Amino acid sequence: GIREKIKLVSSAGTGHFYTTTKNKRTKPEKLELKKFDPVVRQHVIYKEAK
Amino acid sequence: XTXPFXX
Amino acid sequence: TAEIRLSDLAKVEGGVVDLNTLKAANIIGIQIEFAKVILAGEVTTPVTVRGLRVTKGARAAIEAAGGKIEE
Amino acid sequence: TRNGRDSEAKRLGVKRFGGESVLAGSIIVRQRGTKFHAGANVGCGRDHTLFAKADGKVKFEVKGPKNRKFISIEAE
Amino acid sequence: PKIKTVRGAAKRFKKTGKGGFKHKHANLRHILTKKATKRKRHLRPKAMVSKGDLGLVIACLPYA
RNA sequence: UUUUGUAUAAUGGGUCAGCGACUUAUAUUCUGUAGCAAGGUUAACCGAAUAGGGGAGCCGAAGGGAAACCGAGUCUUAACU
RNA sequence: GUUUAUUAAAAACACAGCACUGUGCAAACACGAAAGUGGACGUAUACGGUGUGACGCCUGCCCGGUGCCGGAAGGUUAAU
RNA sequence: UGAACUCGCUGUGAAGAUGCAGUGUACCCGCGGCAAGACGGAAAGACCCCGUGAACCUUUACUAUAGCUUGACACUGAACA
RNA sequence: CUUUAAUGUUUGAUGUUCUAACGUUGACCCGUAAUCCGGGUUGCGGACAGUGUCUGGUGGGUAGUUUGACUGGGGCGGUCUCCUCCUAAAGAGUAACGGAGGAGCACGAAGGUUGGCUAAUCCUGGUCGGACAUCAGGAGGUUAGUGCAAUGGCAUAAGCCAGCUUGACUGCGAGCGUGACGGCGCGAGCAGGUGCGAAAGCAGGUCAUAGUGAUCCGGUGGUUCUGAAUGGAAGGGCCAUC
Ligand SMILES: CCN(CC)CCS(=O)(=O)[C@@H]1CCN2C(=O)c3coc(n3)CC(=O)C[C@H](O)/C=C(C)/C=C/CNC(=O)/C=C/[C@@H](C)[C@@H](C(C)C)OC(=O)[C@@H]12
Ligand SMILES: [Mg+2]
Ligand SMILES: [Mg+2]
Ligand SMILES: [Mg+2]
Ligand SMILES: [Mg+2]
Ligand SMILES: [Mg+2]
Ligand SMILES: [Mg+2]
Ligand SMILES: [Mg+2]
Ligand SMILES: [Mg+2]
Ligand SMILES: [Mg+2]
Ligand SMILES: [Mg+2]
Ligand SMILES: [Mg+2]
Ligand SMILES: [Mg+2]
Ligand SMILES: [Mg+2]
Ligand SMILES: [Mg+2]
Ligand SMILES: [Mg+2]
Ligand SMILES: [Mg+2]
Ligand SMILES: [Mg+2]
Ligand SMILES: [Mg+2]
Ligand SMILES: [Mg+2]
Ligand SMILES: [Mg+2]
Ligand SMILES: [Mg+2]
Ligand SMILES: [Mg+2]
Ligand SMILES: [Mg+2]
Ligand SMILES: [Mg+2]
Ligand SMILES: [Mg+2]
Repeated sequence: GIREKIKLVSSAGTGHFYTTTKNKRTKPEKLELKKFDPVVRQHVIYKEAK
Repeated sequence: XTXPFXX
Repeated sequence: TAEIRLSDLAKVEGGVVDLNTLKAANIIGIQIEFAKVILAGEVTTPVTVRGLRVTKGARAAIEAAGGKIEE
Repeated sequence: TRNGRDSEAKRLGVKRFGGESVLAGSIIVRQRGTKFHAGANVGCGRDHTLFAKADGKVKFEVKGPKNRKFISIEAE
Repeated sequence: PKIKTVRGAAKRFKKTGKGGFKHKHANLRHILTKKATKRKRHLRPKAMVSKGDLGLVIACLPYA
């Protein structure tokens, strides 16, 4: 079904992560977003995008 | 069991 | 692990509440290694509690009854 | 091409009629479009559910040059 | 002979203060990514067994 | 008897007599009843043997939490209006 | 010739004949956890299995599939 | 073989009536005969469907397995290229 | 390195013999007036064969089972979850092998917000240029558009474009809808922390309604909550996820 599951991991120490999908087959660039990290309790940067 | 009663 | 009532403790005979004593007075269980005293029931005679975790309540209750709580 | 299908009914409709006294947050209508629009003290959720925002009595109105149905919540 | 406990029930239901049963929600085990954060959040806390199910639960736990 | 429905041309019985189908054990809950009551009761055993002894135990007077643990509170959450 | 003893005697089974194929004998094969025994006191002009069914005139084309037979270099591949 | 004081017709009716309604007919009881009816007797329908029934039988259904076959180790040693 | 070639090391390996384990369903001797068996002698084989344990393959020979349900009998065909409309009798709901269709995805922008914008169709004119391409005007007034089926919505746009962006936030949640249940949906508001806006304010994904799979078992990360003498550890729990 093409679209593929990926995790966004917290740029902070905290091993926290969010979880989503993407069309690797067209948007191969890793995915970087600002998301709230509830361990540091601060909007930090999230990375990786499988 | 063999058609007519009782052949 | 067991819990003890203020209502007990005035019934160990030998105003000193500790594991083997409660046990003797048949209120906890021969194999209990740990016991707490809860704020349940009233406490009347003063009494001494040795080696037993004690809730805030129970402490007030016991201390008001002129008793001591020596961990 | 072979029929036979249909989908579970969605229990859409009016949940509280005019005059009904509701507590805040209470759904007044499950609708699909906005047959009714949120008026005073009435909210509009995603599916276009209209809900109450204050405790009061469900009022139905027709307001405006478009003549649109509105649901509001007056204090009792 | 003692009634025997449906041992799988005893791994899923716990009897509480007023005599009811708490139990874990269903749907937080996997296939998580698509489920709304809201949805999952209200599934975390435990819940009471329904009126219509106490018959069944209780049948499975004589010694609860 | 079974059926939506049987005088039914649907089932069973030739007739009489005797016999023939919801029990028993242990658990468990509930009702009723008796006892004692924040207590209630003892098992095996002992025995002066339906007595008496035996409180080992079990249930109940505390819950909340997965748990550590805290406790008339506890969990949830950094915290809860 | 045989057969459904008791609803089928037949065109069914057997049959001499034919063809394949297995078998070097402690045979193949078969009854047996085994010992032992049939095959056979036989030995490839023998013994087993399979099909076809006197005889006459004959029995063509196909080996992709499925079975079987042969192969050894690669590939894949068990316990160890 | 439930019990019978056991007729026809047309209707009706769990829908093919000696027994229901209407009506017709018929004095009581045998014997010899016939088989149109008593959905006549016999046998809890073999067809058909159903039961998360049974059994055999088949196969490139599943799962196992005797047998057959492969190697490793053991019984299993020695001396030479 | 493109690919070969000359000793090794041992190690098996294919190999050569030996005999002494082992086979002999050759001959002989004795127990024996015995085609068994045992011992002995010899001949022939020989570490092979064969057997035990482990192991791949084969294995209807045997065995145990499976081989769905709905259905105007059954079978064939078709159907089995979900979404939309009608049947549905102006609240909800409502059957048929009734009538018609669609889903099992997509999007990091096609999400958020601030600002801005407004179709379809027809006529007239206009290079290539045509019934229809792009341009201008008038009519028109949403008949357009909305990732997609239908329905209901949509101009204050939910339609269209740009900038800045990650609220497609984490913890919760008064109070409701809908379910036999499992569960599913709506939700203001609160706390932390965000983006857009001068501000009021908006944002907990997408106009809404399909786009889905319980539980067990297991994987990954986090987290000392647990830790069977003690300290650790395994394993378990808890949270995220597959
Ligand atoms: C050509 C004439 N035939 C056709 C097959 C008439 C019937 S038959 O004799 O051949 C045979 C027995 C009854 N059958 C019916 O079909 C049947 C149909 O309706 C009825 N029976 C109604 C009745 O007659 C019920 C009666 O009370 C009961 C009976 C007579 C059943 C007896 C049992 N016989 C069988 O089961 C035989 C079954 C096989 C032979 C089937 C074949 C189709 C396979 O035949 C019948 O059932 C046959
Ligand atoms: Mg005791
Ligand atoms: Mg989990
Ligand atoms: Mg009937
Ligand atoms: Mg009647
Ligand atoms: Mg009758
Ligand atoms: Mg009659
Ligand atoms: Mg009878
Ligand atoms: Mg015969
Ligand atoms: Mg004959
Ligand atoms: Mg031959
Ligand atoms: Mg023939
Ligand atoms: Mg009649
Ligand atoms: Mg008549
Ligand atoms: Mg007569
Ligand atoms: Mg029958
Ligand atoms: Mg039968
Ligand atoms: Mg079989
Ligand atoms: Mg069926
Ligand atoms: Mg309606
Ligand atoms: Mg209606
Ligand atoms: Mg859009
Ligand atoms: Mg705007
Ligand atoms: Mg033109
Ligand atoms: Mg240990
Ligand atoms: Mg230890």
